Amino acid sequence: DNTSPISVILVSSGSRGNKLLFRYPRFSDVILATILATKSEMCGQKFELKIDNVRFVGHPTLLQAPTMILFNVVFALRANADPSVINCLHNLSRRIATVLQHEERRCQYLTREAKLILALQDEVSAPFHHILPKCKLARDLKEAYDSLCTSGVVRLHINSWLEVSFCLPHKIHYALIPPEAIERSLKAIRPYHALLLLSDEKSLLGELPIDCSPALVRVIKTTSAVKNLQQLAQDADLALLQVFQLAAHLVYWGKAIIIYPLCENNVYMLSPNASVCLYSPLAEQFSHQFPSHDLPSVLAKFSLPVSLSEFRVQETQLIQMVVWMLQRRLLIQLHTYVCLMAAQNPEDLRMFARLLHYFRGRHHLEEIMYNENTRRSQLLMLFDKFRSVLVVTTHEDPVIAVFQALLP
Amino acid sequence: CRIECIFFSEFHPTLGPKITYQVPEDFISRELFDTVQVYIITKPELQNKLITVTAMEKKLIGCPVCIEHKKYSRNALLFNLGFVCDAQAKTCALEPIVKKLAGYLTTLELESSFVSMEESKQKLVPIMTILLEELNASGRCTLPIDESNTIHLKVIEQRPDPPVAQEYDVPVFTKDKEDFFNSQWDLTTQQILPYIDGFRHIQKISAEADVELNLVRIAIQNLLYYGVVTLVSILQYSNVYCPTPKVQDLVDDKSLQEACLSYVTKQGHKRASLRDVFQLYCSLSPGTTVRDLIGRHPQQLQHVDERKLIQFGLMKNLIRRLQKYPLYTGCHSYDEICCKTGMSYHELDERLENDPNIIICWK
Amino acid sequence: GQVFLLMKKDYRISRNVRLAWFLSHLHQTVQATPQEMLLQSEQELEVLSVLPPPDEPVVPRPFLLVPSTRVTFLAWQYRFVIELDLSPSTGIVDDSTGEILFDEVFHALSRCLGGLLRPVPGSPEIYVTIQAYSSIQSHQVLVQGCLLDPSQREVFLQQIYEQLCLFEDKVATMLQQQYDLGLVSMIRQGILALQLLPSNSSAGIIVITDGVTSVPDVAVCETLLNQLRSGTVACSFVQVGGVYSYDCSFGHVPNVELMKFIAMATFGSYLSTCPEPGLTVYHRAFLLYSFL
Amino acid sequence: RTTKVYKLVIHKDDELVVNPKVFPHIKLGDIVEIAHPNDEYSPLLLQVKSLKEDLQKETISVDQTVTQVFRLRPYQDVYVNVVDPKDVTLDLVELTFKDQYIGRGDMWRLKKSLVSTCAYITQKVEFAGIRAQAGELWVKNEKVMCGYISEDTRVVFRSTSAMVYIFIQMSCEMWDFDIYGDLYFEKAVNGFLADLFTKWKEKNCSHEVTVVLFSRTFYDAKSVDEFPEINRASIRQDHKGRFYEDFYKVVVQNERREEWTSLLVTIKKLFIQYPVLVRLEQAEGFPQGDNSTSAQGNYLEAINLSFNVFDKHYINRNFDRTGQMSVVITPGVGVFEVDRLLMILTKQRMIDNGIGVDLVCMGEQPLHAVPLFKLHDYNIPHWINHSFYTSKNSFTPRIKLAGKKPAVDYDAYDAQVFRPVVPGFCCTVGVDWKSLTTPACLPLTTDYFPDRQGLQNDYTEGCYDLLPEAVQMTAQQVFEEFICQRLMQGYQIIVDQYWLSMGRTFHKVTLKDKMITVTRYLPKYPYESAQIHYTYSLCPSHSDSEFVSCWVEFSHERLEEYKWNYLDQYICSAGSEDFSLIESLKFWRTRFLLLPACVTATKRITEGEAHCDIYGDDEWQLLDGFVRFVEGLNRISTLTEILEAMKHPSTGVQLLSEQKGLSPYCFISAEVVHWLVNHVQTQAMAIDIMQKMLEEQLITHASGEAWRTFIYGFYFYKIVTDFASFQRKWFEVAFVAPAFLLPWLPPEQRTVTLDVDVNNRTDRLEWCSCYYHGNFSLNAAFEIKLHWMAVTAAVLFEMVQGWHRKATSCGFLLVPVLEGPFALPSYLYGDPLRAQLFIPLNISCLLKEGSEHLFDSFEPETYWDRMHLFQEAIAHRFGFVQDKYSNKPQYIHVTGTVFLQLPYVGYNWAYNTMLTKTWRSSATGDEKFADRLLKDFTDFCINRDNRLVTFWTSCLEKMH
Repeated sequence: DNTSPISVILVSSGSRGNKLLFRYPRFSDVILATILATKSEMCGQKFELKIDNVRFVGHPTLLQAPTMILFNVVFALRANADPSVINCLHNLSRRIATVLQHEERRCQYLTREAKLILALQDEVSAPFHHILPKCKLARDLKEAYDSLCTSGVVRLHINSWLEVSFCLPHKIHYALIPPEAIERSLKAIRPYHALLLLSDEKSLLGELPIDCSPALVRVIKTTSAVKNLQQLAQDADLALLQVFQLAAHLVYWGKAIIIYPLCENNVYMLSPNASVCLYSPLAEQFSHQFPSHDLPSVLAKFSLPVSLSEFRVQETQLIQMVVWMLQRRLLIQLHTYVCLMAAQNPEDLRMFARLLHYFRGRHHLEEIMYNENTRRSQLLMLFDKFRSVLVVTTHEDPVIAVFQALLP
Repeated sequence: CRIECIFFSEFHPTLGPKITYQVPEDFISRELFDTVQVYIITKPELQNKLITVTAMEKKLIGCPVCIEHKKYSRNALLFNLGFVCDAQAKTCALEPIVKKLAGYLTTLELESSFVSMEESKQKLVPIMTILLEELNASGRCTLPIDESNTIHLKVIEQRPDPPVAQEYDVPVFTKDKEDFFNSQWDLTTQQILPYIDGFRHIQKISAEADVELNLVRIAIQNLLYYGVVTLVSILQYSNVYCPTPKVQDLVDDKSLQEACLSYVTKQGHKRASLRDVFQLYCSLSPGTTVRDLIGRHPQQLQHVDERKLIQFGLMKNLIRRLQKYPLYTGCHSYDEICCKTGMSYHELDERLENDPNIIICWK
Repeated sequence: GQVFLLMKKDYRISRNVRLAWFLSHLHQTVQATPQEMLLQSEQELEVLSVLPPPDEPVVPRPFLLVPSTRVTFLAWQYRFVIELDLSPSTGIVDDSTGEILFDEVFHALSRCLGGLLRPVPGSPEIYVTIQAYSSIQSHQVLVQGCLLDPSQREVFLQQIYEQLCLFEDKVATMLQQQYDLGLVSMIRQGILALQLLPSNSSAGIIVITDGVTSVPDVAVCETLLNQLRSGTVACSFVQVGGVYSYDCSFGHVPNVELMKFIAMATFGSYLSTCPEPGLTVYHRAFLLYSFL
Repeated sequence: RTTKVYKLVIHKDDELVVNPKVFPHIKLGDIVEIAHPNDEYSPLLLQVKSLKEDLQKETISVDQTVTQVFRLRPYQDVYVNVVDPKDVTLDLVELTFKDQYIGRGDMWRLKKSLVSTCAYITQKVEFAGIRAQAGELWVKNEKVMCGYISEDTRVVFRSTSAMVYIFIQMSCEMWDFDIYGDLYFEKAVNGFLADLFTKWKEKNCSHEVTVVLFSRTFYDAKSVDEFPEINRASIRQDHKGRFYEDFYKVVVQNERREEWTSLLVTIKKLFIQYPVLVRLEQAEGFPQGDNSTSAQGNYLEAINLSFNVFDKHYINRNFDRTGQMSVVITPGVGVFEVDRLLMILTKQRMIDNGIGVDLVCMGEQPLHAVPLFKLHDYNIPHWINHSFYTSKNSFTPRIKLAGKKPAVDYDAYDAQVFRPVVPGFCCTVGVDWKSLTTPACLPLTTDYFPDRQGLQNDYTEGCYDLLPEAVQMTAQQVFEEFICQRLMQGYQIIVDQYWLSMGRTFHKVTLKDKMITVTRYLPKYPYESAQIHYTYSLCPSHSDSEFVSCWVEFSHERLEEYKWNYLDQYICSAGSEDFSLIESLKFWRTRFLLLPACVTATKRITEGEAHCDIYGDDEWQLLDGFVRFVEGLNRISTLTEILEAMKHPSTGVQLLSEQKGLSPYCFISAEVVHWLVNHVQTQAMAIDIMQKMLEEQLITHASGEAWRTFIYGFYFYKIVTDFASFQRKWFEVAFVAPAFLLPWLPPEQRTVTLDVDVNNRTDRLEWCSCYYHGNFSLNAAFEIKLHWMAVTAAVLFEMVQGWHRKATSCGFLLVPVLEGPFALPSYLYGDPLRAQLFIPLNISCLLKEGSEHLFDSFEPETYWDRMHLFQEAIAHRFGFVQDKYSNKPQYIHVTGTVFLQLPYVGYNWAYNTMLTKTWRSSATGDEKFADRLLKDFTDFCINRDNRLVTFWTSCLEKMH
């Protein structure tokens, strides 16, 4: 995995010489201490170094009887790592460094839990893979390294009371979706969209801190695949801007996915990047929750585009079969777009002229539905009357199709 | 890839490390050098290793060199000649140049003691004064120094690693060919080049040219690496395509319009309009094959080649592909199954249409 | 354009007095009164100055009042109560600022205090009671006095520094031994401390929150704002922290809308950033008061 | 499996001392393991050659060397386990040579002597002067530390002192950048060559190195004409209408060194000066020329040039090197467009000799078969040891990116869709460093054997008998010598009938009831091999930018034409006078010269003297030394009153006696003259009275042919008291006891058959032939030439070294000397990579106004035989003495380093490359003596500082 850092190093300088303080898991302990421990003039800014084919990212601090002047939390990476990973890891390093500096200023956390390991190194010299459980600090660093390798969400707790929440979008959105695409898609959301989560609501409220925003829990309680955000803002009694902010925050950490709600006539098909392996690891969970049905036998239904509710308590159970496999990215949603490229109807002409800034192929029919209230029959008849100016297209939505692993 | 300055420094026995020469002069200020001094003139363990350091919005590249022999002051000589660039320059192709330059300098010092005495030291300034312009403007420099050593430097850009070419892919030329010396090809590239047309899959090429399949795949991968050929899916009158959102960009980017109208245009016909092309790229359906469209848009297809139309749509991502998924492990396309089996898609049709044990899926 | 009206310390004009004199001298000429007689003005209020539509050079000439004229009201003596929230939702990093929003709140409070007493368009006594509340106890009284002579500020800030330093480690210990309401509750405590300061004149409550707090329900909010406007007290929100970007600590999203909607009521001000250092943002958010 | 633990005893003649009183069951010759019972170190196997009960109980004594090899501590515990000689038998053994010449017959004798023996690693195997060394022992494809050798073990010989030839193709690709940003030349020199030299230094090899740089250049010329007629002799026409010329530049020739890192700078300098040198720029009087591509280069002719120089291994044979190696380094990938018949010819020459060619390509490994030949069709060559040198991200490409040229039936199309060098096994990227550091000799045995009935359809059947039995060699060593003689010709045995195979020829040598039968089978239709006439331009090593046109014939020897029936007769006669050595056989030959030891002048020159003209231009003392040396070679008044006094045992003369085949009271016919002119009036009177004494018929010569007159010198004479045999058994040398300014004028070789088995060290007789100058003089060198077929080269070298020491004691020099130092590549003694140096002797400053050139006073008749004396007068000042070799005048330095020739204005100068470090001494100077002599001689010949006229004027006075 390119995104996975090779190792995590903690080094520090001062009026005792450079001293490597931790390394998890081809360089000497003196070489690294000499090169990675910079001077005060380079403090407070990004630190990037490259040697042969190994890269080092860090952020010194200047740390302001003390015997320590500065430290550095460096992460090692492959030479060909993506620069966004470098920036994310530098941000994580700065987040660690600032809280460590605050702990130093308050209770001298650093140069009290730094000489014990210093002396313990001599005791094990009669050192960084046999002193780990002797003092919590290296344990936190090892946990961060493991989370980066596997989880992608680092929830660290230093001094048992300072929380540090960080996310690595590269290893999270792997329906390997670039973080830039998600960020771009997340600034173009509309009130007629819906929020949906894979996990159960009860299992979603246990991750949050002991002082969340009440709007956070309020959104989770009254979120469903049928309602949209506007019908959620009123019920939770929140402003639409706050609803958008909360939805973006939840989507960013991979705990929420934005889809169009489940109307009866939503038209779907299989995602192009689907994986019907007939022995896939995900097919071992579809049967583990739904025994009587075989996944390659149900996914075959959505070959041609079919309506959401046309027989795709059997119906009341089939809806769950379209939520678990839509929180999974197996299918997509099609949509009808129009672009411009009868005269004896001034009433229709006035409405058509009013809704003329949408016919660029970038606005969907249901956007017109929501913005200018006009029944499906009226809009469809309006489009059908013209047969020489407007072009009808049937394709996916490039804003929400990002989530189902489909870049534009 | 511009080079802001080239600087030469060495371990001065009296004043310690300091800069000795810069081109242009005084580009690297002392209060900047005395910080990267640790990574510039390094401990012996770091010798013969490229060092790239970012500081003060500048990017310093170097390779410290230590030559150990008794004749020198401290039984060793330390020197480094390095480059300066901007903090955001993509200098991944400037490392081999620095390494080879350090090799040249150490060979010169070992042979003619070029760097030891002060007589040949002053010759450095014109050398860098030539190097800067010869590399910035051209990226190539041939500079003679003495009767036995001549510096030859050529910069090569590092293009990305290529994908893998499967047996069923169809290669299509993108550089139009007829622009290279056939005598300068690998003599197996010359074997297969007359067989790449945009309609032949790798197995068919290997069958026609009597070349090993593993070798043909490697050759096509190399052509991908250089960017001379691309890969598209097989073309057949029973394929199904679903339009892509990027189709809209066809109407909102003049260069793409011109390229599409030029390529799709039938040879020997008036250039096709855009009104008959944006309709073809939106009238395709997951229930209409390339055969129904022969009679569905008869007037529209009067200046375009259907094969070229579909191909161009594929390369520019204006069109997606729909296949059939049933040895029927599931992860095999219909075309791959047919190619391994050796029967037609229609032949495979009367082999799963009436034999219900495993069903057909479109993805 | 704009007419500035000064209070009297001895009495307290009611809410309708300002509207009454706005209506009475409607379409009537007014004048900027001399400097030396303003202290001898036996009238309830004082007409400091008036400007036709920056400081549009107003020569001592009469101007006719119009219904569209903006009237601003100042006062001679003011009181304020300063509340902080030190909830465990304010123990994260501020990536843009660089600090942690436990020192940055003190920085904002210090700057607001310093830039509120330095100094007269076309032409002074402040009381402060500070207490800090948390979600884990009720509140700690930090000032029951504080005349605030302007040339004493440094000693005052140094003194209130230790009262927060001792507070900080208590919360740290109480959460160390924990692993191995909200705004509606805070605002109540604002009113209670108000009836311990001398006599008349409008009061203010400045709360410095991170936006994590939120109102429980609508009926309780209505009950809170009814009592808030009952005493004619202006509440202000000094927001701490940076933008609400995606990459923030999980669980932390400010409630900008709630505090803006509360600030618009009770004639309060919402500040986005505490700016670095008459008629300034500091001197207009609190000391100024209008009705139209 | 006894476990009798012991206590070690160190010892310093079999290298193992044991007591049968302690091991009664162990007999002599049995294996004796010695290893610490609790040691993880590998065990040690040895032999109990001898028994001596005096050795201590519970103690076995072994030598220090084997103990240090097997890592056994003193006084430690050991085991005495004895295993049967059928379990530890090795699977493959390797021995290497060093600084020794060993023929294949000697290797065969050494191998068959080593059978059934216990051998460890780095043992010193010695046999009859051959000194090999084990270096890798294999059992079941696993390296072991010791083992046993049986009658089925594989033995391999390699060498660390071969003769190497290195060729670098300087085609256009030399100047192209590779995918890593480096030139191909930089890859070749700074890369491969430095690594090879470093490996040689690490492995302690002492090869002889020859380095050549070669290329090919085309021209833009219509029909010759344009070429200056002087270089037109080296222009060839391709069969496409193109004018091309081959070029060869020699960097170093026949050179031995202790380090080779100093040569890379020279090759770099040649790289810089190359394009002008090969006439690509500044082509004055020439058309415009272009370099060739590697596929269009002259690859297949450098190989044949090497095959030519290697086909003359028997001429000027020396005793220091063994093995041959030819290396071609190319910038291409291994594709060439070669002629169709030259490929067949070079393949035939490959299959004839045993010198395998090595190719080191340096381009990226291609996606097809390698190497490739594009005939003027493709052909894979399976007889070239090729390799690809990979220089010290990922995805290395494998295709050369070409440069930029500057400016209906809808159911059928669907249906018709699913309806050499191909095996390019890209794995040979390894570089066979082992084959480049210690070349392996041709295997002594082979497994192939044709059908028992297919010989009638391909070969005839010749047969001849021999009866060797009819001190004399037994009829069992003769058969072994028969087997050996085939071996040095390049034969291999197939695995007392003995089959032999070489190329298409087969031999069978058998012995039965004391009779040796030989049967030959030769192909019925041997493929013809038309000679290829080749022309090229050559720059000699000493030169700087001068090219010389040369021509050479590529030919394939007729193996069936070898006179195998006369050599057998020569062997069976034990050096009888009936059979001699004929030129058709490639009998080994060498030539030595005995020279006066001018030590003082040579030491002065070596000390730093500037001019070498100080050699100028005691007799009986040197005479005594010469007669003593010749003695060492052989291994030893009036009326009759003078004769009676001579017969006195203490007054007259010495008495050479006590020698087999020598009559008593014999005397040397030279020392008696010395005593006569002493005790008894002139040399002429001495010889006259000696002739009279012979006429008196009381003292004669030991030959018995008294008809011969009295010859003064080293001749044998007896007193008081058949011819060819004496002349074939003893030496006998006679004694033949300014010019360019004067009014007036202004046998020779004898044979002796020598027995080589002195200080007997072998069980068979060895003999050679010696041809020496018939008379001796103190102004001319003494020539001795050895011709030999059946001799152990080590024994001959030992005898020659004894001669060298004896001559050194006698104040002389005995140095090996080249045979044809002034021959052209076409002749027998020529060298395709050697050309003579020219020195111009300007007669212009000597000439005065008036008379045109010189010799005006002298008659014009004496002008073509008088200038020759003038030149020799200058030559004698530089230590050059006459060399009456067995035509044009030749002069050789007293140091034995440099030759000299008078062409018929100037001299021809050449080096003696057969003088190696071992032969060097005080008299012969250092290794940089000839080069410092060239400078002085050339500068004197151009009249630098008017040194030439200072000689003419100073010599003109003696005429007056």
